[PDB]
Amino acid sequence: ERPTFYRQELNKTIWEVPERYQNLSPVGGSVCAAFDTKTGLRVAVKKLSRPFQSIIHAKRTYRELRLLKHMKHENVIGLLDVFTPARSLEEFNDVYLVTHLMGADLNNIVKCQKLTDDHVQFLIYQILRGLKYIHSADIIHRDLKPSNLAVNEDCELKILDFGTDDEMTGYVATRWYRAPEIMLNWMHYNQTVDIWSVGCIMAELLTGRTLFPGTDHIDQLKLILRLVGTPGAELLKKISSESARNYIQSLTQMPKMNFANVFIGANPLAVDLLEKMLVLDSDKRITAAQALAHAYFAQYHDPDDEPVADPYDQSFESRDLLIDEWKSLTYDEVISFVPPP
Ligand SMILES: Fc1ccc(Oc2ncc3c(NC4CCOCC4)n[nH]c3n2)c(F)c1
Repeated sequence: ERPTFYRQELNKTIWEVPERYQNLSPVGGSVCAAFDTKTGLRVAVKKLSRPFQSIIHAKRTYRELRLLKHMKHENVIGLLDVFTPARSLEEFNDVYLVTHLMGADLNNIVKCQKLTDDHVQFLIYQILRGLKYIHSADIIHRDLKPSNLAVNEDCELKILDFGTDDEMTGYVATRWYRAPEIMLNWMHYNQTVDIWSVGCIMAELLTGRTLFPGTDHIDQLKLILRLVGTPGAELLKKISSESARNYIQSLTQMPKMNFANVFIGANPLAVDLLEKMLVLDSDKRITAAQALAHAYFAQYHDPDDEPVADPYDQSFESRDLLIDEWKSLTYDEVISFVPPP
């Protein structure tokens, strides 16, 4: 049966939610912290803003719901609930998404300081465990950074936000964790972009400092190539962008630096893993599954406790539909939702 809904204005927006959700408080569509009286969980409730205003927006709403409904893993943000106050498809215009409330993000944890090697092991282990799962469903995060890695008091981690030009401009953390092939659109990229991001994050946990804090795209590329070396003939061929390939060749060649001299005092196993993650040629980067079996994670690794995902049908991604068609599909997904045990 349909629960009773009550109304409240919070972010100059009217939130209409089931009675079970109490003490709604803004934290950041708009997001509110709340207490789910049915489960006893502290939750985050996200109300999507104008979910069906255009074809692009309607498809994005469907995409986010499909992604969240699929993810069922300890280290990945999943759906506790999804609801609409609408009683029918014709009334349907708002979507609310509910997940676990996490206390902080990784930026709050690092706070300009070094973490202990054990803390780094545990945090990177969980990220990679979550990524193995996400990647196994043929999903790419594409935008991994400390701000979308949420953590509780016990350092337990979940991945958020998986799946404009102005905000990528300049001295900005929005670009610092991006693989060079996507920052400069070198080629058709794949899952390996996420491993680059993990490398950048891991380095920052170890040193307390941004690995590649570029002041712009070009400055960042220079910082990258100084560490990992300029591309060889092999990688150059794979840069399908003739323009990008042409620019790359104009740069003075540089050898790969010694990572042990860059990361002074770090666990030699951490240095080794960083060398395997921060490879310029994406074809040759370590995968999440391979990284989990690396000696650095010896105390956490368990091949029987690192699950993969059920098949994820994303044929909708190459489909062209009307607004009302994406809207109907979204409605079907809301109505059919089954809460976790
Ligand atoms: F179903 C969802 C999916 C993602 C959502 O977005 C979101 N945003 C944020 C959080 C959060 N905590 C953040 C962590 C970073 O600092 C601010 C609070 N815990 N859970 C969260 N979920 C959401 F609210 C509902």
